[PDB]
Amino acid sequence: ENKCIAVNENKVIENQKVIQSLCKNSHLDLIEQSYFGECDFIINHSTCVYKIQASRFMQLRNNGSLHYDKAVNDLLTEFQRVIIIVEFSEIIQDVDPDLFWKIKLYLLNSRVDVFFIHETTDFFIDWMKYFIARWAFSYNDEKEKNIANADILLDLGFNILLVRKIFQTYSLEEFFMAIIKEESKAVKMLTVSQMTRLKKLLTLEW
Amino acid sequence: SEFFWDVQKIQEISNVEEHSVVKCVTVNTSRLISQLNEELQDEESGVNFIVTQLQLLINNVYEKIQKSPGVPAHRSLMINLNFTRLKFSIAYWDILLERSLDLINGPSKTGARYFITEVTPVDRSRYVENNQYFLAFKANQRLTRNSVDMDEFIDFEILIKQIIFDLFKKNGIPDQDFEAILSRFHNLESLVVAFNE
Repeated sequence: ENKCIAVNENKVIENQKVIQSLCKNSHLDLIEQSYFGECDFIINHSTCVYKIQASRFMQLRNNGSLHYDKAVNDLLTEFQRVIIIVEFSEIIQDVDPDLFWKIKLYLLNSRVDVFFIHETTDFFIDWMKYFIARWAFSYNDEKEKNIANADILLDLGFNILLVRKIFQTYSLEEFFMAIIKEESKAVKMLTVSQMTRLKKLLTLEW
Repeated sequence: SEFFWDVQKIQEISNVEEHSVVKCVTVNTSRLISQLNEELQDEESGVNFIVTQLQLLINNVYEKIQKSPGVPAHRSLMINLNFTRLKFSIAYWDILLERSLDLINGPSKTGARYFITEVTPVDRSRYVENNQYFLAFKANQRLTRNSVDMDEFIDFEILIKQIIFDLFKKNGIPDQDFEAILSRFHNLESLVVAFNE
């Protein structure tokens, strides 16, 4: 029963000190993944962790949005739980204490957890171990034996743990059938957006 | 063993997020703070005191809000614990608040979300309704949740053809029968059901 999480291929070097510490746990597999999203880590089939800087939160993009606007909204498409880790310099608490509540109200959402951390590695490592212990899983079971069927879920954009989580309970056909019958166990694996992507696939007429 | 918070007043921040109710609770922490420095020698011993105090506050504040004529109803309840003084770093408060919530099993944990901030003179309900970037962020949030960018994915037809040939192969369906069957069932939904029921 080895718990498994995924790290974003683009953020490995930034997180290399975090990863070095986490991988001391002989009961954790860290899978490097290429996936839609700016999140640093994927804790389970529908939980990601995304580290942002408080100091950049109010910088404007060329298209008129704030720095992290589209990244956060994109993650909310794929993850039922989006955990936002906000690094800030302690000086902010004395020089600009309004930023804390502004950020938390701006991001306020039942599917978004926001935690402020200092810029040190220890803080992020400790939150990560907390997230692993609370939300990560092993994926020992496998009711789908055909790797091409996993490619199908991967091409729909499902991250690899959502695929493993699905293939724990269903073969691909059973999953299709359970979504077509709106059985709650299958439906609650997905976001609204993943649910609509899938129904499009099952509903497109030749 | 005792309640060191002074909960001053509960107000709503009216226009944060359409599917949630946001309560702002002003907590005077002067009494709590003087317990720490005056009568706590070690950080470890003081951590457990703060955790206990935090569970008392959470329970007290949740309970007060449930007796008050405010109907959370379907909407998510988020409770903002607004401290007159933080003394230590917000980052330790976020840790301690989460750890305290992790121990609670009663309704105050499952019925609400919490976050801590420091009191300031700025009016937050005015800020939420004046800030355009905030408004733009929520509109874009709902547009992206309810839309599928089909360009970011590969052609659905490639996947559908794959499944079709698999079903037919799986169910003993010769090529000379493909046509009749695809003319009976017009999408994967119909086709898959016809093969498993």
